[PDB]
Amino acid sequence: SDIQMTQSPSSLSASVGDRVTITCRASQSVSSAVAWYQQKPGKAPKLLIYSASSLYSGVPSRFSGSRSGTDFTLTISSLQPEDFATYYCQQSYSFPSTFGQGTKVEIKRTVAAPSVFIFPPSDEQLKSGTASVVCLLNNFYPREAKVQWKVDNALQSGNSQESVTEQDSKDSTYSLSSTLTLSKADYEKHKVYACEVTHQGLSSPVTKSFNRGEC
Amino acid sequence: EVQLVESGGGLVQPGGSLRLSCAASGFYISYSSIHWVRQAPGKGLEWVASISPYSGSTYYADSVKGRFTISADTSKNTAYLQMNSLRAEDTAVYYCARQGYRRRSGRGFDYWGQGTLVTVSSASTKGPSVFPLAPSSKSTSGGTAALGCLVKDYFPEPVTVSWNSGALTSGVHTFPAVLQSSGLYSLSSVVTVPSSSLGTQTYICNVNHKPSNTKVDKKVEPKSC
RNA sequence: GGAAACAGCGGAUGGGUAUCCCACCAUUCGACCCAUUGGGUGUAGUACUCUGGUACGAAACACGUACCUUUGUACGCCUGUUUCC
Repeated sequence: SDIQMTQSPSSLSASVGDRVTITCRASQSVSSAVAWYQQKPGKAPKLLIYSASSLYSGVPSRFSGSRSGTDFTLTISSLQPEDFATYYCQQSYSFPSTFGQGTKVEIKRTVAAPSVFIFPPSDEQLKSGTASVVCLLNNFYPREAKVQWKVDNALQSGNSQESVTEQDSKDSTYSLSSTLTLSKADYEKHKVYACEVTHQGLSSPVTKSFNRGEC
Repeated sequence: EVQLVESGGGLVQPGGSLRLSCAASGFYISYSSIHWVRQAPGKGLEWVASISPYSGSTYYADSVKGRFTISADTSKNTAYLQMNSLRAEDTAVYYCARQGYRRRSGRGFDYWGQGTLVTVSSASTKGPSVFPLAPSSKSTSGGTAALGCLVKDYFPEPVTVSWNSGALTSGVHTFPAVLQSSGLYSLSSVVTVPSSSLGTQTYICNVNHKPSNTKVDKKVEPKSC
């Protein structure tokens, strides 16, 4: 009745020039009625392969697809930099149609340490009554990074939020913002606001800070 | 040449109603199957509905059947998805898509619309406040410092941010929105610039929040001392 | 030989019939096909149907067309059996 399409891996970090193999297993026979799509962030998907193995017009010949029973694979024989994307399989053998859950492909590169900036809240937001302190981690690889907030040496937990950019188009790095949210009253109670970072590119943790009200 | 332009997305309360339309140009939908596919923020593609040519037969996903109705107006060369009794899990970017010709691309969806975001929520629309991320008031650390704008407490998504009306684009990072415990989003946009010329150069971040018809411009300066 | 009528898968056994075969029945006993309270099984023939498919038509279903298959009807053909002439 329903057909599931189990796609693996869910993510993959590969280098330029690597062969890439993405697989999709149909929970029962979907004959050859399988298509593959490429989606870049914020964009609509584009068709790559239709009928399990036919290359769609306009698509480079390094993309290919094949079928063996209920296993369908998308191969990129030599990963190119424009090939960073999420790939999806889809069965159109029966209604309802089913997509696979996607494989997100990202590009390896050399380790890059983050450059760190601390941001005190603006006087205008202080007028409203809340204080946002921001820590910027700029242009690092790999993605994994640690931010700890300290206030008068006292460790903060659960009053911060993080946001990570997608991998950059050229340098394949990420950036991260961490925002410390406190009421203005608690902001004026403490003196030292600091942001400390741990990353693979740093031999020792890095600290940017300020003293509340230093013009 | 072939295009699919969608419209009609927006914010709707649970239990509410919305009609999406998909205006085709460069082909006529009466010769093709039209599909709707959606993608929850940060999730995969999910097929929603399709309508077959010549018979008008309709198909729907398990979760939306009986609530959604797909149709095609061949006189207007436009397809529609009428969504009734919306729930929060229906929140998604909605695409219409063309199933290609049987002899040319099998059943692949060879053309896609740009997508329209449908947000299902009880929260009311709320415009953002924009606050500056002030440049380094201390000396130069690495030759350059960083500045930006914080865009806080808006609903629903999205906000778009540019700098100097788009003339300045190199080195900008606009972060994904974070949903605060208040139920409102916030995001930051930052840029890295040579600290040597902070006080002699105009930095305006251009914040656009279409769902509230809000546009804000913020000059960025280091403070008194 | 000529009509006209009826019929057409395989045993075995029995009965009669033949009295050898052959026919002719009964009974069971099989086999194969099919759309399995059943029905079909000389025919590599035709044409309509129906069953289920293949393909195409800008076409996953419906619709149209073509072909294939199945069912069943006629029709033609072969083989018999009977009655005649």
